[PDB]
Amino acid sequence: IEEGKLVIWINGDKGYNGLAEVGKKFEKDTGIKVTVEHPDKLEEKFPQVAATGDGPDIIFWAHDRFGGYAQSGLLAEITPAAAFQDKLYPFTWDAVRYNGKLIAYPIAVEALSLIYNKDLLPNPPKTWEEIPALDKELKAKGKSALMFNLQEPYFTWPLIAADGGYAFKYAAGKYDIKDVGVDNAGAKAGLTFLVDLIKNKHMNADTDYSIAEAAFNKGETAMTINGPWAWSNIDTSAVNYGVTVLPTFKGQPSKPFVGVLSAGINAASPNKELAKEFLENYLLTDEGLEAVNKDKPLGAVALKSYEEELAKDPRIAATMENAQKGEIMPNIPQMSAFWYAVRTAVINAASGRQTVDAALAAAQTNAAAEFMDPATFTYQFKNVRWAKGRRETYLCYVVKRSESLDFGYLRNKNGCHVELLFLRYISDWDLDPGRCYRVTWFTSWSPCYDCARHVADFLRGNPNLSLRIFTARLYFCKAEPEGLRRLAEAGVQIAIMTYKDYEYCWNTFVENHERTFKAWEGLHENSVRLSRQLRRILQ
Ligand SMILES: [Zn+2]
Repeated sequence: IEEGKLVIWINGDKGYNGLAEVGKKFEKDTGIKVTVEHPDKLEEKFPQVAATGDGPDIIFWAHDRFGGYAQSGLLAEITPAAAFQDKLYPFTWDAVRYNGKLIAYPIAVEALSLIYNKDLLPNPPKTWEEIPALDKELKAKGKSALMFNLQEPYFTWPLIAADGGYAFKYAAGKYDIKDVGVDNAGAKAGLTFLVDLIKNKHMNADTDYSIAEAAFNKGETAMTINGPWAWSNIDTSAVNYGVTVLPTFKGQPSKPFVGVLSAGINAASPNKELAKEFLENYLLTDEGLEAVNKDKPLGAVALKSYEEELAKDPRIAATMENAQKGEIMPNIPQMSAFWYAVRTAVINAASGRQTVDAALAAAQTNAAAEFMDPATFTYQFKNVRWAKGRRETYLCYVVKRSESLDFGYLRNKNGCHVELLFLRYISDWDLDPGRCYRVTWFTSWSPCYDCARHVADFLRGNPNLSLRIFTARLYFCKAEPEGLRRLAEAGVQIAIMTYKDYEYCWNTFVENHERTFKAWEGLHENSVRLSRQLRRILQ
């Protein structure tokens, strides 16, 4: 990493040459030259390169991604003048706020919008309730009213959320993972409305992005719900269209997910102050943002002054309108669990393979935080002698891919050893045999021969899956060691919980009320002791 010299990383699809011209104006007036680069998979590269105290001085990406960057401590905290804060829209500053502090500068704004055909529809509907009524009109001319990407949440969510559905309630500079508004009466209202639209075949419920794009661009469908990314195509489709506010369900506006292109400063950078000078006084100006926008469109922007001028275009104005009506994309990691838990729910509510409340309750509880009790964890996970006394096995689980997540814990119910429960839990959970998943366990006791047997069978039956098990203690009552040898030859990686593992569990699956991990006496000794026994068993 250089000094007296800025290096900036922006994605290839966003207009870099304009930013480089801005960087040239900076160099001209300053003498500090800046290099604008657009490398490949930079959202991946940067997290690696930054950890070594390297990489660019500034990083441009969607604000959602910057959460994991902030958690890894790769982004410097910024404290810009309350007078400068005002230059931009207040809601854009909440997108760059992680754990009650600012890690980035807001730049641009993306959000969904209602795209309608000006010929077929001179006057688009202001409500979702008009859509069936208007659908049956155009149905008579061999046309459809509305078609969009029904298969995926990002697109379907705005209708769901309009009556007060939400992902995680934003407390104040913070989301709590414990609370989720997925199964709320309003989400049920919006979702049921969607289900009614697909029941009457106002739209097929098989629809995807490509089908809806083909439909609208060839003049078949009057309205589609989509983003600036898709504007250029429709421009070259020769279709006369307009972009406007999403329709209002139950009188309340629909809530897309606002994305926010943001510039963030690498915490490893010595040039932090240089970066701030450049971003504030050069980039975030009418002049700088205009020069950037010329190279490639930014859509709506955070800077009020330039955003009034860009608002002279009603499309961009509509984007911004829907953004302010919408809700900031949460940057927290449990969002991984949100998507995957919603994605599959709406589909099952769409086909009708389950009911609305069933799908939404399933999704509600799947993407939501249940954290243990501290004393329960402390009592159940102790690896000592005389711990043969404790009765019911506990199991903390993480479902990985690393890509996506789901966390939780299970205990012995009526019958049903926890391993069998877990198998039942994940089995209900569909899976793509094309894709690969990585499951990690943390258990009180080991598995039992039966539990062992079944799990090994399950692993053989699902060769896409890979399992690793961290266990505090080994259970018996000849039998169980073999059972563990099956699991061995089955390709399961079995290990005993070391201190680092206890720390991990303590900071992951347990509600500690922000208390550190206190090692109880004889932890390491028993750990290596059980390790000797385990290594003796497996070999
Ligand atoms: Zn068992």
